[PDB]
Amino acid sequence: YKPQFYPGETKIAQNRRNHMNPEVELEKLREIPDEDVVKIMGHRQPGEDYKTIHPPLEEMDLPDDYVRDLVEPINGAKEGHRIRYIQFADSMYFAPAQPYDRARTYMWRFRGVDTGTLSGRQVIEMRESDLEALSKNFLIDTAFFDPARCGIRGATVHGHSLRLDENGLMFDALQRYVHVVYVKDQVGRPLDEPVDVGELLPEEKLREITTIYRKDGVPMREDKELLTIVKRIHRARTLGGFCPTEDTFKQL
Amino acid sequence: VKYEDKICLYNAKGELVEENVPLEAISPLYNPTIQKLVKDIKRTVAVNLAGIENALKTGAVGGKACVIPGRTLDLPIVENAETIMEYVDKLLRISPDDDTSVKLINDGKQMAVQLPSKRLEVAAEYSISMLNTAMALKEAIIKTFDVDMFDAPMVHAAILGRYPQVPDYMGANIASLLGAPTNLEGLGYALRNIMVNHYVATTKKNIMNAVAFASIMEQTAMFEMGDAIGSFERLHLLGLAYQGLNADNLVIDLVKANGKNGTVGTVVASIVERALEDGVITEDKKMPSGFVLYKPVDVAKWNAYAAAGLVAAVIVNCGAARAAQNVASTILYYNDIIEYETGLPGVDFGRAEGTAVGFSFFSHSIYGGGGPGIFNGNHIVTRHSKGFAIPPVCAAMCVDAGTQMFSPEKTSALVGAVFSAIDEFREPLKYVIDGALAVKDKI
Amino acid sequence: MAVQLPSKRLEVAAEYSISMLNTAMALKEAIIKTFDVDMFDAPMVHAAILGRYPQVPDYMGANIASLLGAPTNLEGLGYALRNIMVNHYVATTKKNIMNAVAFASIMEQTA
Amino acid sequence: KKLFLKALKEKFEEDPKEKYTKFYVFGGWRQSARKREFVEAAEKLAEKRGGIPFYNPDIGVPLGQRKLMPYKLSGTDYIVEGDDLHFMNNAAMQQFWDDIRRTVIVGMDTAHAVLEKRLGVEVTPETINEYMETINHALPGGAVVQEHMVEVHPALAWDCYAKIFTGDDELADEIDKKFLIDINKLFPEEQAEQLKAAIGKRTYQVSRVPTLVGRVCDGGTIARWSAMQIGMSFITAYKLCAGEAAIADFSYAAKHADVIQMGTLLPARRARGPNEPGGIPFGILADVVQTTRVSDDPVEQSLEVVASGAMLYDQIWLGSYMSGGVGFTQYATASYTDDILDDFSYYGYDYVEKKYGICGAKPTMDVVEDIATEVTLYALECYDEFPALLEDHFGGSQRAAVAAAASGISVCMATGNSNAGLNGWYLSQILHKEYHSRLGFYGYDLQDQCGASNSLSIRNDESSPLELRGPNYPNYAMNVGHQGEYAGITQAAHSARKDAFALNPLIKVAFADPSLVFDFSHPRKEFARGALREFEPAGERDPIIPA
Amino acid sequence: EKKLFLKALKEKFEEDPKEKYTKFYVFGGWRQSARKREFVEAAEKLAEKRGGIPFYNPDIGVPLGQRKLMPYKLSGTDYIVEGDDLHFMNNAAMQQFWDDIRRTVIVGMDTAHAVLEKRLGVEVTPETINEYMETINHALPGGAVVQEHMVEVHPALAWDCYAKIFTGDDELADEIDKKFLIDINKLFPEEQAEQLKAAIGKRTYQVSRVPTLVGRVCDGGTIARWSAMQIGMSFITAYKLCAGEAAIADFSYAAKHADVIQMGTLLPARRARGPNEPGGIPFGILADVVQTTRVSDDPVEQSLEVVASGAMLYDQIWLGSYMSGGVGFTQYATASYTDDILDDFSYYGYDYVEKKYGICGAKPTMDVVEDIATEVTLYALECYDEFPALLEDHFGGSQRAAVAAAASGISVCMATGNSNAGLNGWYLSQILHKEYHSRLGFYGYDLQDQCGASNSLSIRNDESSPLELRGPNYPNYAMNVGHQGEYAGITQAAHSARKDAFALNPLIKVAFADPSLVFDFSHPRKEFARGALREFEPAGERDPIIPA
Ligand code: F43
Ligand SMILES: C[C@@H](OP(=O)(O)O)[C@H](NC(=O)CCCCCCS)C(=O)O
Ligand SMILES: O=S(=O)(O)CCS
Ligand SMILES: O=S(=O)(O)CCS
Ligand SMILES: [K+]
Repeated sequence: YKPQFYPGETKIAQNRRNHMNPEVELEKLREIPDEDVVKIMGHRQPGEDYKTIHPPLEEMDLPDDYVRDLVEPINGAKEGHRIRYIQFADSMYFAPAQPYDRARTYMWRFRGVDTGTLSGRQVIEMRESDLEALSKNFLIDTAFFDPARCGIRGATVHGHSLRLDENGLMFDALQRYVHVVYVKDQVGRPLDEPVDVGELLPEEKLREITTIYRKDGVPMREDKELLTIVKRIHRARTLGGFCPTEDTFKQL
Repeated sequence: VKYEDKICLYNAKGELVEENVPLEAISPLYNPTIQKLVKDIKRTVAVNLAGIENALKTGAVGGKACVIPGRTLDLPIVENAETIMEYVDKLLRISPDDDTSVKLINDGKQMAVQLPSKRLEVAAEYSISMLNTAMALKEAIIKTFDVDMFDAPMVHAAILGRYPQVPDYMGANIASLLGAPTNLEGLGYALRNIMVNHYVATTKKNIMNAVAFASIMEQTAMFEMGDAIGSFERLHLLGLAYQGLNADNLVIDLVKANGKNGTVGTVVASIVERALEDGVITEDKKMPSGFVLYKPVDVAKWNAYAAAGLVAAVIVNCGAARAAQNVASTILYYNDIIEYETGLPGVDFGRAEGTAVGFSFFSHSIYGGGGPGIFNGNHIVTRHSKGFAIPPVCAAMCVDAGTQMFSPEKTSALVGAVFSAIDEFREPLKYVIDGALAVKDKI
Repeated sequence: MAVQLPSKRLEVAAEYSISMLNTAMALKEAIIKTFDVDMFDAPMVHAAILGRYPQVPDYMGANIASLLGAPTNLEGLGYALRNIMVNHYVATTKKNIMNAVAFASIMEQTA
Repeated sequence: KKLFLKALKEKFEEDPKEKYTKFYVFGGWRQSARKREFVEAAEKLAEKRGGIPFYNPDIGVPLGQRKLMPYKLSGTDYIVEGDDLHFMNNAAMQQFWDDIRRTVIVGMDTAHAVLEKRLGVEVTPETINEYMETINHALPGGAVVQEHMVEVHPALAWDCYAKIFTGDDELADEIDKKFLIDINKLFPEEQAEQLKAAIGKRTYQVSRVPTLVGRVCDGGTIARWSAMQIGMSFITAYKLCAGEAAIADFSYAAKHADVIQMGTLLPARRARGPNEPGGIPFGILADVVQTTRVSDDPVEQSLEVVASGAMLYDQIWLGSYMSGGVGFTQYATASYTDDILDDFSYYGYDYVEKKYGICGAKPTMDVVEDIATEVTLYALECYDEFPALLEDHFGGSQRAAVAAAASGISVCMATGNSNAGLNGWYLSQILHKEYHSRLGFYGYDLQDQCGASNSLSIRNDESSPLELRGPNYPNYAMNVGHQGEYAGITQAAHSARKDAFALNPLIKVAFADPSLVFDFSHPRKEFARGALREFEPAGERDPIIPA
Repeated sequence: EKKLFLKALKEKFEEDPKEKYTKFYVFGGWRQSARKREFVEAAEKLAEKRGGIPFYNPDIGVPLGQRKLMPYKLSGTDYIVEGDDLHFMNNAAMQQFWDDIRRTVIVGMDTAHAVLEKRLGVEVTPETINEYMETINHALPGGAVVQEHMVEVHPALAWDCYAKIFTGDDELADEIDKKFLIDINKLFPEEQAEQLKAAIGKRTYQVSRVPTLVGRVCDGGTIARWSAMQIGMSFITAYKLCAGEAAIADFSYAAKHADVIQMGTLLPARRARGPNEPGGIPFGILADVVQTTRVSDDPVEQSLEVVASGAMLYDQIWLGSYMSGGVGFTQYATASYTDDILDDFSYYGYDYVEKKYGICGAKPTMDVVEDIATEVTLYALECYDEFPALLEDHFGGSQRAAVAAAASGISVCMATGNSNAGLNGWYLSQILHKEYHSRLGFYGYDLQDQCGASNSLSIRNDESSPLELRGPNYPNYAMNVGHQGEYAGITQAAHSARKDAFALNPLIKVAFADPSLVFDFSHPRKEFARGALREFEPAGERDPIIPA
């Protein structure tokens, strides 16, 4: 069986499919060193050891559970590292990544994921050790993030639905980002060592990579396939809730 | 035999037990061990003799930080646990052959009281077990230690807490798996008021046993609630068999296939492939861009397959991270992916997803809830899914290495110690299979 | 109508409210299937049988009744068999003094 | 021209289509007149509270990084500050709730039957007027039978009174204009005929207990306070024994058998007595709002109910009773400010009038799917054409609530079925989620994902016509941006049918009373009056406290 | 010896208290009272505002003032107020007494600090505590801390709102600013402060007082929720954690369920109410709300001050409004804390106990209970017989039975130190009083008194409970007046005799010692006098948002 990932005729739906597809590996549009990443995250200073919440599994006296031992734990769970996060506020103005898009992508590509979707923020909580690795290898490196349209923020996430500034950057009540360069960590504490994230992509360039429907971009009403699927799911849920019989499901 | 449906019975180890088993052999209306589980849950009470003794000695009665000075009683209760056990049995027993059982646990510091079934046969609700045990204990302690009339109310306060002032058990030293009938969210919700941590503690963190236990209780409650009446019966029966009792080894095979390097998405792909293979689902229409819209052949069996895949996805994802906090996100996006992968409705027609949305919110915010293990079928946040969201949550707490603050070690020490001792409670799947094979031809 | 659930359903039930719930469900399905009631009209069938449930944790404007009140209106633990109105005892016994006394005493003492 | 344009005018200095603006140049919190009053008042009060710290904008988030928006209440020319729409700072909003909470309806026929059948005392209009003159003395706290009784200060209970209403016109004419809520004088002829046809030849008493009572105590006190005084007035106005067998029947009738309460009791987890916001079903709240008898505009009626609903359920109920703190003011304002929901509901109404006609189509999946999709698409394209409008409704929850409200209202305008509109709402939510790849907050769609399944379900704890649903309906018990709009959809089903009431005609008649402090005919305009501090509420202790 | 009620009786009546004769129907009816005149005048002034709708009229029903209308002198004070000013609706101090209790909530901070260090890894230091305490005093009255474009509550409506901290660990107390701390050592005497810290232990608790306006607009069930949200918000800001993650849910569970201390518990369906309602408050907790214990060494004064607070809360606010409404039960309560009558009876009993058994001198026995309860009851009923004027003051049989039995019960507790012994004494007093005058209270005053003796020392599930754990929800006590308040008094009397710091909960005792509270819980009667004379300023008034 080869997965379909997502329905839709438009390029927007196709970009969502490409994001969800683990075989598709998007281009490294930027290069940010790992040490700078760890500083932006602000959970530990580069060179500081990994804090452990529980002892390694290898040293735990767990009873026999055939099913449990069928699941190979991730690297961060093996050493018993702390559960930390990374949160993104994506602009509604042609940002390459979107909240539900991110969540669906993470659940398709990565193991041991705890992600949270909200209108103004998208959190991803994982084992610190593997989280820094995935943040650097995917979230930072891939075409998924834009320094101007995707702002990294842990708190005061307001700005996703706000107009752009004089420069064309998204709003930040804590001005974490000001070449696109971050001056502060995601929490708000200013960094002693600022970080250069690279260039920003123009609006005209972001249209072909964005995963959002907009009138000025690609209206959703143009994608009648996706609309038919949504209407189908809604009907299936309604009919199922009324009577879970094959006779009623003929009214689909 | 109302249904043609047949199931292959596989155990916790993945070994085949029996083939061609009627679906109704797992129904709470036919299965003898499910009947035994309900009956035993209703009649069993966990007693903390150590707690009663400490409460009487210090005068710390009637809830958190409450202490009555000058009303202290130094009684060697734990030391005389033997005589107290015998007294409690003598007071509760009807005939010398009934199921009346009083057992000492952890050097007499704790006790396991089981009322004779006949007392419950003449009782409208389950709270009788808590009341009769409390009374049996008071009379046992007062008569053994010749407690004075003016001191005796402290014995009551040490056992039942701030009752009758509080319509609940507040600062009590006796516990049940079931909450008070007054804290019910709806009618027939009684069997849903079992904390996730209680299920995990009782099953001794065994994934398959915890899933089985939670599923049995949740589905039996669906029958009590009237949600398994008529056309809905076959949906919940298939739900119980495939999701909770590992029908056709579906759950295990999905875990086996995606345990190595699989993700939530890979499990979704695995279950869709198996569903299409077994003719449970088919292709409705090929759409532009090559996306195939799918339609269900058997709506009830599709939901059962999807439910089994949900448990498997939780085992895989939460097992990969060894953190129970992932469950809320897993349940959500497992269902969210499966709907936009096939165009078919998710587990419980979106209810399982909806429950997970609220679960994620109330396990990551300031408004309420708490840790995964603190929830139950009777909680306002996790009551929405009709027995399909709580069993996967149990699997996550089984997996957890110790990320949680409110772990079963903190919340369910007493209950855990008492109920894990009973064979049917600790290993439900095993006895449920034997029970299915006991009534197999009788149905 | 006088509906009596099979004892076995109660044997796998924690409380008595199952009888009220199962009968209500059995009635809805019976009426809807017999009269081929439309999907958008069916909620009125529920409202006609169970009343303002689940908004109200009690039976408010329901057309099905039991001798026992809801478990949520209990004054104390184990009070379920005491929630039988005096008038219900008298009506059932057809105003027979000895039978009403016997019935009330049996229920009160079992409680 | 779009309806929110004339409202976005005073809000933004730039063209609503502008995707760019300047930030971090407003002087922070100092840009607002209310915040200045707040800081200044926190400096003045610093002495009286001791050295204990109080309100300080330097703590936490520096407010005013963006242009802090005022709010123009929909349908009105009133432009108020954001902080003045918070229920704690708005006296009109508090009095709206206080008036509902202190209301209780008691059936008088049963009590008159006790007098005639059991006691043998004849009930005549003369005795009714004497009873009604006695109750208006006892209800605010006046003695009638016992010697050496203390009394409540009348200057604290001026808002308290007891009126009478009846469906029997032959009984109405024999009662003083002072004591009677005239259905004919207050309602249009057709609506009054529909109400009297629903009520029938039954006499009801509406008792309004003093605001101070519900303030000191709770909602569960109201039906009890009314019952005692009703009992007392019958002893006095009928010269009865001051405590006999028939008196107990008056108590049972007034407290259980013939009582009509605003809200019912709630389960243990959110334990509350009757007359609390949680116990009020959507149908009853839609019948509290009196816009139906002052306007022939169906959209206005529905949206006025949305205003009352979102403020009661999200601000007072979910924002305080169930949560507390800063609350959910902005979550509710989005539904009754800047004529945004007005524009979307009017577009939907004009779409319905063209393709189906009002009450023109029988509820079917195809009808629901067509209307709910069209209204949602328009709504989300309005946020796309106007970056300024999207800036106003910054929170995804506010947008989803408004888009789905208009979608649901429109389906109700075409079908006249509350559950059809409810199903439309759920489709709007699912569509909105796939449009912008976002919906509301962390757990905004619990009820929306369970929605479609439970909208037309028949299961015991899933089924219910939307009129009988409320803040205690399982899926609706926790989250914001739903409850208020559901009351709006409930009103929309009956507004399309030109119905007088939605669920209870006694509520519609009881709140038509001009003797009430709050004006239930124009809730939005009244919230504007409360925000501008030109509203005078009741329950103030000025007659008993130093100046 | 000299009687105590004479100073109030001679100041009330023109005749000799021993004279059984007087003239009637010559006082001009209601016209004799200054307050009734103000009522009839304010009803005339407001007749315009209501429309044509009738209002307060003394011509309706009973012509009041046929009898000599008595004023009331609050016990232990030289304040002589009008009868109508002791009604809770007309008394601001009484409303603020209840408002202060209702808006109180205690949260254990140790569990939350454990979440920070063990799960999150963030170290908890006194520096972070003081910062948290600075943040909570901004968030609790309704101030924004993490979100942009937030509205705010007007500070002039929430000046009474604050959050203090208290601890049994003196190492932690010294590291906190005096502004944020309720000092146990500075507020309580040496012995009492040592007994409290010994009971509390090395545990840190937060006392949050939500604005009065909240409990007024909403209900008591709001308080623990309001506190919990802002506590959760302050840990996010003062520790700079993610604004919504897994560990936050643990803070919510601890603040709302695991470490919360509420004034009152929830109630059953028939009298359905959330927590923090008067019905859910046990007698022991209310006895610990009253702070007279730490300002006086007089055991009788302590007990009677608790009787005053109890009778006012349970009979006037709770049974008189919440459970009934209307004119209420003002005089049913006044009888317990006016004209030093209960004072005289309790002092006589105290002097009888001291000279026979000695305070805490006798172990509770049937013979002891029977002797003391009989003696105090006999004295009490002979005082009503020797003084027709005193009998005229306590005209209602219920008032007399409540006072006589209260003093009887208090005295048994003075000798035994056992709440249940005093409770048994109370019921014997009721049975004796019934056979003395061939009358007791109202139609159904003795439901709990006839069930009394049997349930006082019972061990059955819904009959047993030490009096400290009994309350307005105890089956027999759920309906009737002239019991609940006096029971709180008997509960205090058992611990007053033992010189105990607290009765049931030491956290309540520490929480209400706070001088930042509007109402003064050290002298409740004197404060009721201030409220009756309209000298009391309460909180929760909407003047800053109301036109002048
Ligand atoms: C700390 C939380 C986590 C939580 O449990 N609730 C919070 C905060 C809480 C606080 C803010 C208190 C303060 O500022 O001191 C209050 C006012 C409730 C209270 N405690 O009184 C609230 N949110 Ni929140 N909250 C809001 C909202 C939102 C929107 C904001 C999106 C944006 O881009 O600004 C997002 C959810 C989303 O992404 O969909 C949100 C989440 C969050 N909300 C994140 C903060 C995110 C951040 O760092 O800024 N709220 C809204 O969606 C609009 C209404 C607004 C509410 C205030 C009102 O209605 O008056 C407030 C509702
Ligand atoms: C879940 C439950 O909280 P608990 O888990 O029981 O602490 C419940 N909260 C709510 O429903 C809060 C509703 C208001 C705040 C959320 C608005 S989305 C309550 O307080 O009774
Ligand atoms: O961020 S959360 O979605 O949990 C709360 C929104 S107010
Ligand atoms: O007369 S009754 O005893 O019924 C009422 C006393 S207030
Ligand atoms: K109130």
